[PDB]
Amino acid sequence: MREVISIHVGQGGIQVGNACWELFCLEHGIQPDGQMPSDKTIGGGDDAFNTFFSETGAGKHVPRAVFLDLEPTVIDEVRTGTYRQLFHPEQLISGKEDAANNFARGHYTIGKEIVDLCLDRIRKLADNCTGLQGFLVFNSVGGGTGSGLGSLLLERLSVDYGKKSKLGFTIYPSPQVSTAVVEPYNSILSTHSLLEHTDVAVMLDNEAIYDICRRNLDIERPTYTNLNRLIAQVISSLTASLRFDGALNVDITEFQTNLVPYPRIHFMLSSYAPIISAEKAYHEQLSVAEITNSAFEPANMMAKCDPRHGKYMACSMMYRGDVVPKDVNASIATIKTKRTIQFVDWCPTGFKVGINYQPPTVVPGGDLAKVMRAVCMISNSTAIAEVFSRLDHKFDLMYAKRAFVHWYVGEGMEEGEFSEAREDLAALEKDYEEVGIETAE
Amino acid sequence: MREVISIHVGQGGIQVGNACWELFCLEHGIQPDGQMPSDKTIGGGDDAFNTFFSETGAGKHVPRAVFLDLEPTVIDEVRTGTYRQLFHPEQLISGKEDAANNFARGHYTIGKEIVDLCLDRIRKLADNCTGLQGFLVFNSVGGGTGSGLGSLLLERLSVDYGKKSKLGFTIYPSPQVSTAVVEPYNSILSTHSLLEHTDVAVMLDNEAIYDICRRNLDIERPTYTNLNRLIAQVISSLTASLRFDGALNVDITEFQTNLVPYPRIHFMLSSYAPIISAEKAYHEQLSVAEITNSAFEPANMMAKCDPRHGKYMACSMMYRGDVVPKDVNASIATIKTKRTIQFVDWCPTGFKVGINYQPPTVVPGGDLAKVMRAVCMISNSTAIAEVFSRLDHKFDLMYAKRAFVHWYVGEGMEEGEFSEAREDLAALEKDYEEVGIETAE
Amino acid sequence: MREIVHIQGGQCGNQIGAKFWEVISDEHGIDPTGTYHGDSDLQLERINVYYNEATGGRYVPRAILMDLEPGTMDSVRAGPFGQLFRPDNFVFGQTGAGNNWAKGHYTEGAELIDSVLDVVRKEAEGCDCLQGFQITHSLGGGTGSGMGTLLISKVREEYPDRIMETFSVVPSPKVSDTVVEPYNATLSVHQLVENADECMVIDNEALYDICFRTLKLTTPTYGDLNHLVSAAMSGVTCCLRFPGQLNSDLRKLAVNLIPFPRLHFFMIGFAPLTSRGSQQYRALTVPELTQQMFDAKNMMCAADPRHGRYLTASALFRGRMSTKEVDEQMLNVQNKNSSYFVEWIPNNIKSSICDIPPKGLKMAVTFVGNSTAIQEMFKRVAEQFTAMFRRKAFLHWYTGEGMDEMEFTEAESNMNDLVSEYQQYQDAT
Amino acid sequence: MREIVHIQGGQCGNQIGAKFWEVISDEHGIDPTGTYHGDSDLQLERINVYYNEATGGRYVPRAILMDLEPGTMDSVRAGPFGQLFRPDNFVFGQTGAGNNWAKGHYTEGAELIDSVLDVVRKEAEGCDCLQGFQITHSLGGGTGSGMGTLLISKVREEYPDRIMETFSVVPSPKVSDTVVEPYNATLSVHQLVENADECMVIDNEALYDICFRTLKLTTPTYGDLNHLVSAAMSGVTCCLRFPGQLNSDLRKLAVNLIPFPRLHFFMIGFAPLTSRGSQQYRALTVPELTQQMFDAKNMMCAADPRHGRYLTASALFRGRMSTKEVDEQMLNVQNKNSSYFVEWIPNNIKSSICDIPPKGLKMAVTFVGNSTAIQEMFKRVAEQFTAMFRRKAFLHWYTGEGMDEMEFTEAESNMNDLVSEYQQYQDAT
Ligand SMILES: [Mg+2]
Ligand SMILES: [Mg+2]
Repeated sequence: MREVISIHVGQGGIQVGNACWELFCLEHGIQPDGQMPSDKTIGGGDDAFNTFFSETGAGKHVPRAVFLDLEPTVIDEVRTGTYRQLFHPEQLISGKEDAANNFARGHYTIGKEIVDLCLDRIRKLADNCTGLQGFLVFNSVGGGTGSGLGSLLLERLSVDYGKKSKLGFTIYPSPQVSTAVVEPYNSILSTHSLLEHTDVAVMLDNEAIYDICRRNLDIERPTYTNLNRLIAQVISSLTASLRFDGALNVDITEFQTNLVPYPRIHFMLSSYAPIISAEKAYHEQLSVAEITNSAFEPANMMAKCDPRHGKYMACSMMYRGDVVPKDVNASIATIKTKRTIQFVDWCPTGFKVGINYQPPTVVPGGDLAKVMRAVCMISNSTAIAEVFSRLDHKFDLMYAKRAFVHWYVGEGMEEGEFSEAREDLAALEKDYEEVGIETAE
Repeated sequence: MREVISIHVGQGGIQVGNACWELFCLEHGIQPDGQMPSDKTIGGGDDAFNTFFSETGAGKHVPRAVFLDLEPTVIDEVRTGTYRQLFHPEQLISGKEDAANNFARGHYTIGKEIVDLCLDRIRKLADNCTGLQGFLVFNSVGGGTGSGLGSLLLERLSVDYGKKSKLGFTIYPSPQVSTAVVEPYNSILSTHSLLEHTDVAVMLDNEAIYDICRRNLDIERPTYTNLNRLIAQVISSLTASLRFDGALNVDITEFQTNLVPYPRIHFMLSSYAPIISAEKAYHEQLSVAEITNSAFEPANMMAKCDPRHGKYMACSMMYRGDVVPKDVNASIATIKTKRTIQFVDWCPTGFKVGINYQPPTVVPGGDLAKVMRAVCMISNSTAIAEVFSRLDHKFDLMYAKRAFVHWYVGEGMEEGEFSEAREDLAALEKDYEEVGIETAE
Repeated sequence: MREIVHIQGGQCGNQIGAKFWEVISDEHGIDPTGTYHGDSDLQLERINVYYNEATGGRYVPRAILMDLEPGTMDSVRAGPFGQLFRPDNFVFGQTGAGNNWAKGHYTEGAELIDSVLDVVRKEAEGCDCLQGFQITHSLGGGTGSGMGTLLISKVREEYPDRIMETFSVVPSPKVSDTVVEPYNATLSVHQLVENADECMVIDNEALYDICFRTLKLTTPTYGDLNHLVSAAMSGVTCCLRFPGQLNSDLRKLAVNLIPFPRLHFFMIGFAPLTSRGSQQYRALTVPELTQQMFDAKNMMCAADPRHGRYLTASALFRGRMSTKEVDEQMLNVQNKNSSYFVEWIPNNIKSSICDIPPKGLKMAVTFVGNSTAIQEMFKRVAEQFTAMFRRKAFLHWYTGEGMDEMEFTEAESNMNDLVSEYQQYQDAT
Repeated sequence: MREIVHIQGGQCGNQIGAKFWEVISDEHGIDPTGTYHGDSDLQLERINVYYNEATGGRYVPRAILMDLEPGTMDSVRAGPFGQLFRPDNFVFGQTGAGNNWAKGHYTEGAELIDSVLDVVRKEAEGCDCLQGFQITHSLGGGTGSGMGTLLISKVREEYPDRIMETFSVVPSPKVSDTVVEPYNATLSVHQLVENADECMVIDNEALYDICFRTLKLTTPTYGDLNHLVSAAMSGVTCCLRFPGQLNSDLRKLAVNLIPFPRLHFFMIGFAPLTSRGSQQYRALTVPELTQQMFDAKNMMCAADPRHGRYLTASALFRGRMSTKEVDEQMLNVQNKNSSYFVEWIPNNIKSSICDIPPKGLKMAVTFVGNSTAIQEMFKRVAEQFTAMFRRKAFLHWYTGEGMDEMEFTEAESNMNDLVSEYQQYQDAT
């Protein structure tokens, strides 16, 4: 009735996915094998797990998500891991020789190799599904298939269904921290082929995960376990409406042309809170106002792009748990109140409340403390264009020096893809350039 | 509704703070962890702890005060001490390398280092608070951040809120006893940057604490434990009105332009009594008149500046416990009666009664004996200018010899700050010089 | 499966791989006999991509023996783990190259290549998705290079998709173990600049310096040295051999290491390197090993990063840590000595981690960065070649092989061209 | 964390720090092996600001060894607690300075500074918020000063924010352990007046006087003496190491001690000092130890407060007492002998207390006051320098190092300038 499905790519990406399905399975508490601890009573009023966990004729409830990546080592760990009763073989599609972070390889070269298997799996699930709203696709501009092969993936999947929503979680090159140097190539080559195949998607950067887990989670020494846990929470709440009763169970498609008013600049930030320790869970109270005012801390901004340097457009503060329409509401007045913040005035307010009544659940072994209320500030501003500009300037020079270009030209891409894709970020620079212009008079 | 919050700085200063919150927590008897021994009944008519002890959703009631100082060793003892359940991590902000008693360092040099963290904490509390009247700020002209960094602190905090009251507790260089010799520099550099950022504040000197605890508490060998205990009592009573029923629950803002009639010379003395022993608690009766007449003993004067050499201006003898308006009242006639005392005649009487019905509570392990009635003689006279004059003459010569100046010039202060600040005490010397002049005819 | 093979010639290199497979055996804990005696399937999980099970569980290498005289074949044939081998691969010579490289390249070069490339090819069919293969010789003579030149040409043509990561010994500037070195070397390097996919420099004097100063050892041999290098060359495939929260293969490596294909001569750093007492001076941190990583003294090659500039730099980490540290030290270092970091390569440092370090240690570090400091290396060797080629010193041993001198000019202005090429890339912004 | 380091050269000083770290180990009760065997976390709380944990809990010093001949390196290397060290720091020489300071400063000075400043720098990265470091040598030769001069210059430039608290041995007026002392000394002191941040005087004859009269000891050696001094130099960081109701660091100290940067030569007093029977004569009070504090016989330097005037005076108290006493004796004393208190420095006495005394005693006292009585010290040594520099006696050993004499004039009218400088400050009101 209300389905979504997750797709996983790139090393960090399927790392995220593993964390996620660990999470949801924890949260509905269905045991890793595929059974719930106990029988399910027959009831109505709304869906349940049925969105994602797959009903069998018995205690076998597998996700509705798919793995695809050409670097097949790690995924085997899932193939080995505790959830080897959880998942399902045909759920698993991997490539042996990954891209080597040639975008053009797993996009072009090995792009040709596994696509059809992917699409068949997709047809099996969507055919298995009925009211699948949209598509959860995860990848990374690092684990190279996460850029290339995913690029073809949406490039064709969109042309397959279209009417489904594109739920885009991919990681963005951290501003000064990194993984490689061809990242310019991965990213921008992705981007010009990303945009028109993307509906909307958010940009998760890691350095924020570090700084904030270390200060706010009080973390001393983190890694992808903590990161994947954190994105696990954020996606855990970004879709609760289709999973749990909330006052305004807003929906993705609902989000689509309302958060991203124009068609073009359709990405965003997301600073979840309240992430604190057990020793800050106590020694604190964690007000709605604390999560709320705290929600707009630029230093809390969960992607390393200063909001205060940008002007907000929309903010879908979907809330978990014991939320009051009034209290949050006045907090939103407080958000109108913030002098430092500046909004795409031709969209004076574009707010859209989310009050889901389940407060958050915590993953044992985790660092986040337990609370009563969650916020997701999926918000869109002018600010985020800048780091892009760093990307196209860095890539600008490096590409000017023809660095690495032999690698890509060797695999079947043309140079005008490069300069033209730079025209692509040129245009989007005109977009964040223009939409931020205040309409005259 | 009626909030205040305490700020703590300088070695002796946060010593004071530790004593204080030990005290209040004792006095409302909420156990050190953060719980009261028993449940709190729902009632109305006035506030309670809620001023300072912070309500949780459970037995967690933390102060509304903040630690800031760049000498972080000792504060850790609080970080270790019994009240490590009491306080709260984000309540704690310290600097590693303190000022070395460079005013200009933790004011200028390290002044730049922790300010923003401080202000954020302040916003968290005041945002947490509603009817916060004023600001309890503690520091010291010795533990050098107590001068410098506090100087910036009010310098900006005032410009933040303004409308809050400035409750100033800092220590003043004892007249002949001391801690260092740059104290002139600390003090006066503080003072010209103190005044216009200060609302009103009192000057606690130690030598009185010694002499009086040793005679009146019958103390043989005291230290900051006794001192911090004593200031603990005095602040314990200076705010009871907002904590406890009294006949004339006078308020700080009420005190402000009434005790310190003009804007300028807005400091004062404070000789609390009745401080006696268990063997003088018995062998005595401790009349209202005894506390009252005793309240004006120049030898009881709790800051080493002779009242008899000055002319009083105001006296807010707020009283704890079983006080009679009449009895005290006639004692105030007795105070008009005192030939040796002389008042800013253009302010003939400026008195302002305080009769709070709770008599004092005692801290176990303390030296003060238990009584029924407390006095706080927050009074302002002409006398206190002199010791200032000692400060500017001492500092006058030492600065004339350019002593130590390399230390400060090395850290980013200019010489005209020095000579001009001497003009500052010049002006204030004109102020105590002039306001003490009797208006002609 | 991204499995790979090894081929070794070389007066030493034939010994080197002996130590190498020896080490890998330890990391797979399989008996010398060829059956596993370890404790985790993880050693067996990815075992194949170097090894090969046999009927009965004989576990075998994918190695290829090069030699022009059986002595080494007997030597390693006399080797512990020698029963872990396949007798098939003992492909050697009856003559020896005499290290006139033309001898080992035309004379005996053309003489015995065929049986090698055949059986090797049989190994090629034995490989499901061959990531590559590892060649080993020295770049100064012919005992390895003699034929290995022909190998790189032949297999390179025969497998234009496979990776050719080439380690061969570089003559140190000071000690000339032979004087025909400039000529063998230059003639080879002409080939290797064209045909080899990866190369990392193999000095001896660095290895001495490591053993004597930083190892604090007085008694140098080869075998310890090959321990020191097969440590690294053994580390390189770790992620490729074992999981890693941040994995990168040789394709991701080289493609993430080289701007232009002429730059696959890389320098190497591995650590920690202590003598026994050192641990009771110091302990292990990521920042610590980092503080070794950019050490010229671990810079095991004749090039100086202190004199040249990091065109590229990378870290190979095996262990269990917090990457939150790792990156942090990374960027920290990429600032700290920014000047030796080439400019327009933003984030010219790049990362990795293997969930397991090598055996015996808890954390692993490897550095194969690429400055351009090697220019003094080629400049030197080319210089000596220049001098005696003015003299034609020992041309008669040479032209007796029936080469031309114009080839010497070809590798000559060739190799100079490569040097100046590195000059412009170093001298640019 | 305001942690600090130690660097010692010096014919004695190399021994001195040996005793020093020895003492600190006792106050941290950690085994010689390098693990803690004590009874309070307080020893571990601030342990790092001198020590360094190691992997496995090897607890180590932040010390730096200076020497021009390994004998001392073997000596302390033969030292109890020697297993508490890091072998890394054993940086010595193969020659010895011969105490011609130019030898240890140019000749061997320039020879071995590099390896030191490198590894030291590695310690600099090992320090999070380095309050400073402790240097030690003697001011009459080159065994310490030879290079330590270069240290102060190099690190002083390299770390213009760090504290340089310098203790080096002063030649007593009577006994000339060498006759080249005026020259090494003067040449050094030129440097030290410019570059060193703190200095305290190190006579031997005072230490003899202490051991023989006030210690009532007949058998003097170094080691006891370094016990007597590392007692104080160990006390200095106590508050910095441990809580104190009245704390003051070296920055608070020097900034609260020096009017003008040329005055960081300070004299020292530590106590109590008894022989065994004395306790059965007397007991301990703050007023008592005070009554030692202003004792010329504890005035462990060649300067006499009885002849000079206290430009400054301070007290370092470790124990548990009532400051109400402490101050009271303070001011009392600042009156009692007001005349030797310089005038326009009001409250020229200044205070401190550490919640814990040193081990074994209940209360601690330390006095590093600064009169100007040292003028006779510099006047003497400059005088002898003057005489033989009239003669040029042993200039040939000297100019054989290839210095100029004009440098000797530079430190000469230099040092005289500093003396007269102290004259005017002493002669003023
Ligand atoms: Mg991949
Ligand atoms: Mg401080």
